Amino acid sequence: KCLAEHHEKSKSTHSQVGDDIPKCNLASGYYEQMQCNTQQHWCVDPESGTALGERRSGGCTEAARDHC
Repeated sequence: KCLAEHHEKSKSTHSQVGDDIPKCNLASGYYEQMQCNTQQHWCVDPESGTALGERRSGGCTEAARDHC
């Protein structure tokens, strides 16, 4: 779903931005894996969809990888 819409929009026309969308790791294809944003950046679990780490640090991948 998230990939189908995100991809369909990214391909269709010149608009392929990813910020206010349901971040879903291609690993499983669910939006309950990771949740990165332009201003925020947090992670979740497929079990239910709850947070695992904190939400406050420089950059996204930086804190996401360093400690979610």
